[PDB]
Amino acid sequence: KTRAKAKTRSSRAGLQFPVGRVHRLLRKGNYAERVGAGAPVYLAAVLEYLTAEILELAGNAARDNKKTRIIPRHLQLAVRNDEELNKLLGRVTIAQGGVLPNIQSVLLPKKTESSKSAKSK
Amino acid sequence: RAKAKTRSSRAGLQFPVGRVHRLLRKGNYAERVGAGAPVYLAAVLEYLTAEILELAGNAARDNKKTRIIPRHLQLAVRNDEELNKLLGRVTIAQGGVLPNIQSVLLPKKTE
Amino acid sequence: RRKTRKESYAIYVYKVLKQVHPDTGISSKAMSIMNSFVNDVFERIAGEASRLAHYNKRSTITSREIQTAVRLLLPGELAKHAVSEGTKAVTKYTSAK
Amino acid sequence: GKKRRKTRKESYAIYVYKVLKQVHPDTGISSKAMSIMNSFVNDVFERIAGEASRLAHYNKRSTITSREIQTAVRLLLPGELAKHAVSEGTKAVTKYTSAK
Amino acid sequence: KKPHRYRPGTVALREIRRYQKSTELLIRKLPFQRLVREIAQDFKTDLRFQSSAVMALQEASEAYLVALFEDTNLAAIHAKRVTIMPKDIQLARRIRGERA
Amino acid sequence: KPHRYRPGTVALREIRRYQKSTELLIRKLPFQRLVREIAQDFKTDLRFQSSAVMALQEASEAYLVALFEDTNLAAIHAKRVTIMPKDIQLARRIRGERA
Amino acid sequence: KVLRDNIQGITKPAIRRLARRGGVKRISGLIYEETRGVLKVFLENVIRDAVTYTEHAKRKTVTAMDVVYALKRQGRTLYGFGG
Amino acid sequence: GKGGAKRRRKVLRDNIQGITKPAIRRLARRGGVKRISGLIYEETRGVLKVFLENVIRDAVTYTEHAKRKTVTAMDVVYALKRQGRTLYGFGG
DNA sequence: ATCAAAACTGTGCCGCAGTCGGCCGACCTGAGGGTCGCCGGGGTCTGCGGGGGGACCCTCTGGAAAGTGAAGGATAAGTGACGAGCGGAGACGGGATGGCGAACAGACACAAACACACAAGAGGTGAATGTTAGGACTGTTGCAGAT
DNA sequence: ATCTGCAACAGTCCTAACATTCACCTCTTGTGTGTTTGTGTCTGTTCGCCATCCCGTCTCCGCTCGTCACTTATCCTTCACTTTCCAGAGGGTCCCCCCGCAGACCCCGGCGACCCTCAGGTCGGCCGACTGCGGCACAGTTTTGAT
Ligand SMILES: [Cl-]
Ligand SMILES: [Cl-]
Ligand SMILES: [Cl-]
Ligand SMILES: [Cl-]
Ligand SMILES: [Mg+2]
Repeated sequence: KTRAKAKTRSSRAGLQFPVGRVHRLLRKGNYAERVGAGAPVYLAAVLEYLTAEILELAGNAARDNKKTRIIPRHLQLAVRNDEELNKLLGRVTIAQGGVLPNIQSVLLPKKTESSKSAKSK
Repeated sequence: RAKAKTRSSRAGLQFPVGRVHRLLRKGNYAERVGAGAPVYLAAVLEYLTAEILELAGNAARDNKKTRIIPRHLQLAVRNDEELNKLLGRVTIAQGGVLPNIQSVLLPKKTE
Repeated sequence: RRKTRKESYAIYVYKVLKQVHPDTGISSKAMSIMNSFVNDVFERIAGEASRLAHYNKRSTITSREIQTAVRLLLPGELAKHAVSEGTKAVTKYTSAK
Repeated sequence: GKKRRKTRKESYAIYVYKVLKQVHPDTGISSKAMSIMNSFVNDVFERIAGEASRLAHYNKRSTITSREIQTAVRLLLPGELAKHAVSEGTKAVTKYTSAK
Repeated sequence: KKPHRYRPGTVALREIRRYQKSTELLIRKLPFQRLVREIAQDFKTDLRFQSSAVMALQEASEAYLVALFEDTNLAAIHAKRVTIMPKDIQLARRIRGERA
Repeated sequence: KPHRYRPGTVALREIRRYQKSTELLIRKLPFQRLVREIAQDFKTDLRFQSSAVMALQEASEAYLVALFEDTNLAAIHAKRVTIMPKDIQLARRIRGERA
Repeated sequence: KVLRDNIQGITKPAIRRLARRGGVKRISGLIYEETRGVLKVFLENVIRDAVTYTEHAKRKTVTAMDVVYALKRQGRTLYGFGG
Repeated sequence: GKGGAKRRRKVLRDNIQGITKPAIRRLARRGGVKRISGLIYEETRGVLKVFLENVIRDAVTYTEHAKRKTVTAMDVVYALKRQGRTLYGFGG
């Protein structure tokens, strides 16, 4: 009996991401001679978390705009709408994500009335 | 043990080929590090070092000086298109800027 | 024969997708994007961690190095929470079995 | 002072100096200038080693060889700089794998 | 009747709204693919691509131009104008460091 | 004997003067109190080696000088020679510092 | 007609469009040409690098990765092909 | 009296005001600025504060990680380098 | 202040796929187990240099005055894009070969890793020995602003 | 158009500071020499998919036109910002006191590397395949544009 096997480090962690693949990648990416035990658990955790944050906002993407499948465009609306992710990915370009609806309030007319506003923003 | 021949002499470089090999090892860029690798890189660094030095030396000389200072490195580098791009995101402590005044700010030669 | 199989993060992303939106499905291109994102973040953190290690002349990338990296690489609360998740996961792992 | 053995710190100083002498025999360099030259060498070294390292990964190779240093140099240095540099590198590899 | 021509700018203003809500490339693919092949000719003669690469390249370049146009816009407006001229595709490139 | 240069003759005189020199332009002690204040308000038991404050000042002054360059451009682009907040803001924006 | 296009294939309309996704209302006449140049230099830098990756790899075909890596070190990182 | 009083930690406030009008004016000159708007000084004060804060934050982070209580030029150097404002002249 | 001609909008129904949940298959890989160099956490001694502060010199800041010339508002004149109607060109969808070339794949020279004595290249010290920028101190020259 | 007066440039002694040349002393560390895993080279096979003439449908690019609104050149009025004068606040330099603590050592437990099987977690096909969702058409609000 070569003893009862099982238990993935991802589980002993309660993590949805591959702790062991990650420890593998760290060891093989010439990042450092030796990689610690905690290291991959920590990295996988951070990775799962950020994935979650995007997806989360990426889901509410097809809801405030209808649809049930997450396409690039949602991811983009998600990221560029959240200050923090936007910075983290301020030098990244999501394919087929388009831009955000913005239109300099000096190009669009209205020279009549409506609701003359200039004491808010 | 036939005397001892520095990998640098074997290559005709001034920069330390051996040390470059070592730095490449310990900097973990990869498992193995080829034999030419340190030789080639040590050559490049030497070339780039001489270009900087040649121009800085000329600069020091134009300002009647004999000792290159940071200001001379700045002048050398910023007056050369290519080196300037290479060091586009670099600050040379104590080098100043290149004297340069936008034309529109010059005394209107008409009054 | 058969392709050497490309490892991806697609299974784990999809999984997570659920814990936050079972009522939502993910596109094909949109999933590579997420795959890209994770690799990026991964290398940025590993990279900084690599450097942290070398600056203090250490040969090991520990959980400490990953934490410090996160503090340097992630914006405010994004870093706050990531650090939260990090330590949490590491202890639940250290103790729990 | 007292016996403590001031830790040893190395730099490219002496080499930078040799090269300076070669191009401008009668010219010296201040310590801050030299400190700057040392930084430039290090910077470039990491800049190249790093692009090299990456190259080998993209190509599942586990060795950093002259072919990575050269591609690196080519992706990194601007215009004529690369040519001269690729030229000077190759030149030494040869003089090296040949002579002794 | 008359061509019912709207007020100069209202169509544009609307074009903006449509294109800002869109997500598909605006350069017509085939002509773009030609440009790419043309450029590459000057680096390595006779070499094949990979449909996606061209898409990647086109994807990247369009994201770049739109972004630049955003900047150029801000620049025109800064000058108190509303028409983007070249003098401001340049001030944007200059300040970004793409022209130093 | 009352003498007076016309507005902008000393300014240009100075531009010429400061672009020729390399000395730091913010005074040393004041700059250091600011660095010590900003840090302290992050972490409390810190001490700075002198060279670290010097690096910080070199990087800071180089950063502002370059920013004033771009600012000056912005002003000139607007057909002006007087720099203004709206100019620093366009610079920072296009640079990707603000938005 | 002997390449009476190519670097000139990118048309005044496409440009106006990119510029509208950009938020541009009124567009001057010499823009289309300025733009055409800019796009050119951009591609010259990206492709120069891509191909450099291709040649190092000893191939004759440019891949998505070669392009992706290029854009990466150009600081214009792209997601959606490089995985 | 004579020997050792004690000396108290100095309390720092309003130091951004040490970045005087004239110093800011001198920086603007090295940048080739002929005429400076009156509202330019508090702006500059603001931009520098933000700039210092980002660098300092990162450096302090490198200082803590190493279990030190003293900030070194290298910490400043690595913080500058990771912000894409590499600096030459203080090691590194 | 109230009417007309266009141009987005979700519904609505429906073929073209596009993601799915397996169904297993084929593996490749992460884990359970156990041996093993050597890295990193501890405890210590401890010089160096940071924070505070006095003392003195003198430079640089801050504030008020006067004057101009730069900014910006108001207006006029010349035309540069925009909106459009509209005719075809070549861009685009739909297919079918023809083969270069990229992705494996098995096999094995050598190339680079280690292991180790062993010298001397390189670094840290004090030190004459100079050479050299940096601070007054004065003249020459260029030039801006006053008659 | 000459004239005066202030600013920037050069020279010249002058002494402190920074360098360079010794030459000596440790000593990390690169090189010389010999074995020893295994990675990159090279040869050989499969088919993925890139290059490409081919061929209807027409969307979309070009162009000439009409003319409006945006840009720019002027002319004016207002006042914001540059120059200057000058007292004296406080930075700079030197020198000191008091310690905090960076960093060189040394000693040695763990920790993470490196092995070796093995079960299964992960990937690539196919397979319906459930629904997913753009692809045309309708009538309904939502506007710009004029009376
Ligand atoms: Cl760890
Ligand atoms: Cl090699
Ligand atoms: Cl223009
Ligand atoms: Cl303003
Ligand atoms: Mg405080």
